[PDB]
Amino acid sequence: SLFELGKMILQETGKNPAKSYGAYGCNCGVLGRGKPKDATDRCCYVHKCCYKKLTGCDPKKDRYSYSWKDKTIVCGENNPCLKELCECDKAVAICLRENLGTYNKKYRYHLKPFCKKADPC
Amino acid sequence: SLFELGKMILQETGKNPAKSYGAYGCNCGVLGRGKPKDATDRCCYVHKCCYKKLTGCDPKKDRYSYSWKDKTIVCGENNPCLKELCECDKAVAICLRENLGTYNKKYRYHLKPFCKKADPC
Ligand SMILES: [Li+]
Repeated sequence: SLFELGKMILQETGKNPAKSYGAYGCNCGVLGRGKPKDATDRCCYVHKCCYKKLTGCDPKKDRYSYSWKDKTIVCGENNPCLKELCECDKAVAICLRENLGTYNKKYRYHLKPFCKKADPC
Repeated sequence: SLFELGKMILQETGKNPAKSYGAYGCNCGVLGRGKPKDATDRCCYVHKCCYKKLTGCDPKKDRYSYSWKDKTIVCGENNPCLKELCECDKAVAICLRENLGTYNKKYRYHLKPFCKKADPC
């Protein structure tokens, strides 16, 4: 769910997930996908595609378990859809952290700017 | 769309929407709902619950017409969804203005992963 996602983002990146990734480039946020603007944006693209692959479980609503043991995210067994959901979110948290070096606040928006069409997932 | 909403917030509250409310508390902005921190946040909770009742239009993307007449938001859509959407937005802008008295600037970029579970709408 958004809950786990937001938390994982904060645990990995150390950044306020809404503030840093709630409206960033073409893919981080709640405005679907678009041609990634940079590596961080690109994490969000893969994440949104990760979500498309899920079957049945609700990526926004459905809670799942993960542990943060040794400051690494391990997705709990869950059921397959929830485990995969979790893996999607873990992936994007990790990728965002990984790409903090090129994170660029100029891609943050209030209203979403220009985004060419993303490739189909 | 976020454009009309933000315009309304500005008109009602006289504050930059993105800054003041774009990430406020547990409900204003991107992390879905959490338990409202305060009255401002609870406006945003109600707003999100309002958006849930909308059939067949998109709050994030869909433009709609409204007028600001004698400093009053007046929704002007023929389209039943866009009219209802407009009303959700008007309602939050008015609410935000109404609770400017308790606006807690420390919630402005509240860390949403701290939020407790929201009650259902
Ligand atoms: Li009114």
